[PDB]
Amino acid sequence: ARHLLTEQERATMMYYLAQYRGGTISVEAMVMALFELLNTHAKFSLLSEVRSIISPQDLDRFDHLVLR
Amino acid sequence: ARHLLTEQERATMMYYLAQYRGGTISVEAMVMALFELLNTHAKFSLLSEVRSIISPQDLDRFDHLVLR
Repeated sequence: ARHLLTEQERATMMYYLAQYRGGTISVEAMVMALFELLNTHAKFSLLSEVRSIISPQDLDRFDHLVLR
Repeated sequence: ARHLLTEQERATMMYYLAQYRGGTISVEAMVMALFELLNTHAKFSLLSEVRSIISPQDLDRFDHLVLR
């Protein structure tokens, strides 16, 4: 599950690192793409893991804050 | 090394989750603190791991973009 999530994001990181090392994208473009990727990982871990210990009356507030 | 980094951040996450579940902090305050924590983890992984495959002429540009 999480390892399959990790593998998909590492394959995406590698796609951007390869474009960078191949000289098709700039270092700035590459760093911004990695940050976008890591931000999606952060939001997804909060929704799939941290959410489990949130009190039921706060579940709606938590989901909107995490996604927005 | 990385496991000692992981343990320190998990102890910080637990501090905020405990304050939340104890009712001392709001769900919003807790989510914003977790996001700050995860953002520092993202920036630190880019500087300690991704940096290793950056071309030497881009190392200065990479460090400033990651930190700023």
